[PDB]
Amino acid sequence: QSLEALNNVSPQNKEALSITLHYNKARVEEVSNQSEAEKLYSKLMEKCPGYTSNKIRYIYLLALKSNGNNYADVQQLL
Amino acid sequence: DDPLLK
Repeated sequence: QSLEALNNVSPQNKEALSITLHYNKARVEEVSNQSEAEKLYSKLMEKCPGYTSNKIRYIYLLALKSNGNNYADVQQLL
Repeated sequence: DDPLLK
């Protein structure tokens, strides 16, 4: 319902609220299915590379999948 | 520096 109502948001805050809602939906997916969570994580990272929680969660999921074989990514994020 | 991030 929040995503449906996002169409009525003022354009100034529309980008920020869309990013927030997509992050929340990606969290719900990560609870349900990690693949869609990672997809939305990539979508938001392309949309806003400056956000940290998205990158943290994406790298954390990658480390879970790669058994901590992305130490370079963690160092770069640090 | 991004007003969007702020």
